[PDB]
Amino acid sequence: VDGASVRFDSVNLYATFFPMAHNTASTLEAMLRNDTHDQSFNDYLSAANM
Amino acid sequence: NFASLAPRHGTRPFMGTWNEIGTSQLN
Amino acid sequence: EDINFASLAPRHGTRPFMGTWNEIGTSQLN
Amino acid sequence: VSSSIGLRPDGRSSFTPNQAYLTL
Repeated sequence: VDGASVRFDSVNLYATFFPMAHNTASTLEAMLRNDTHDQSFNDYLSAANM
Repeated sequence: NFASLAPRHGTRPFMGTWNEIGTSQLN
Repeated sequence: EDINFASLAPRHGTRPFMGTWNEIGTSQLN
Repeated sequence: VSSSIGLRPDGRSSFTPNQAYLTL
């Protein structure tokens, strides 16, 4: 009602990679591409809010 | 094979500790 | 396997109700 | 009429190993 609001001017995405030898990054990528093992996470709260 | 990636604490690599786990819920 | 896949064709009864040849694209103001 | 070929090669998905080529 009284105060003003924020005003975005520019947004950028930053991302830092671990500098890893291409010899072993290909191997790690080869493993993670396998069907047997894939990342799996669960919400910490893990609840259905009503 | 992959022991060459681990820091060496002497003549042996610093490996072990099968704690590749995750269990995080409010419970 | 080398099975052959036909098309589903929403059914009016047992028959698949394919339809007629209506691939016509002639407008031609004339 | 039959104009197709369901050749199995035995993107992908983890829950099933079944894929299928189609020849036209």
